[PDB]
Amino acid sequence: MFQKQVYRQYTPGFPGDLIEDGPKRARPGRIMSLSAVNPAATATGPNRASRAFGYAGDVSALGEGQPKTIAARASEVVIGGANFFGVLGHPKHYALFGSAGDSLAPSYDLPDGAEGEFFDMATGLVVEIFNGAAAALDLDYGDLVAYVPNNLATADDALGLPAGALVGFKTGSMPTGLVQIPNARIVNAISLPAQSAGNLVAGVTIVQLTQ
Amino acid sequence: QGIVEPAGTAVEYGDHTNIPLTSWNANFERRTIVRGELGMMVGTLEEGRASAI
Repeated sequence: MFQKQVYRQYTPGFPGDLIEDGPKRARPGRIMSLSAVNPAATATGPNRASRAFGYAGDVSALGEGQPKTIAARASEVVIGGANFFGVLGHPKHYALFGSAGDSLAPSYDLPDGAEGEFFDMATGLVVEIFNGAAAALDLDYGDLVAYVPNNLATADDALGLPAGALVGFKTGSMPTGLVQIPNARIVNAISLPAQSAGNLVAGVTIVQLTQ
Repeated sequence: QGIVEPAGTAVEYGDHTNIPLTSWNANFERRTIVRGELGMMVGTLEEGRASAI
């Protein structure tokens, strides 16, 4: 079903999946609706997997009266935050829930108020990458990555980049409005074609070393 | 005397999530012993005189 082409090899992996085994770190969290942010979000998007997420607050109070029970230690996240919290991954954890039209429809986003696993360290992680300069770019083995915030000004966002997309860049040619992820490398080769607003090429998924 | 004081809290489950841990902290309490004394002394003439009553 749906297979109209035959290729010579299998894809190495899918976005949001671990491609190598080694040291790793992850934490759970609860997704907050993007509309809840007070200064409003200049950049918007869905809660797509393999996108960066930011810390929003603590939701461990679990009570309504004068005394409250601190039952668990939980964290609450938003699609784009100045403070980096992790990258959503491990798609096998969640449920499809179908879509608005009909069930059994391919969906790759999580609803608001749902749980998730976010990665701070990973030897090998397959994520989708983006081009932030609207021009042809070849990354090569050793590079740096960055993610779009919600508070990114429209003047610095001429391209319609999503809320929490990941952008690769060279050592000294970082875009003006992005937030860098320390000690992050591409550790793989990839090439991207020319880019323009409204015709944003989604790039190609690529291996990436978080820490 | 001693105390135990356990500690620990839980988080939501995840396949690749880190593992929370529990611990404890013991303390000790002390009290001090206090001693007292008291004496008496009787003389020969006063003992005989007091026997008159």
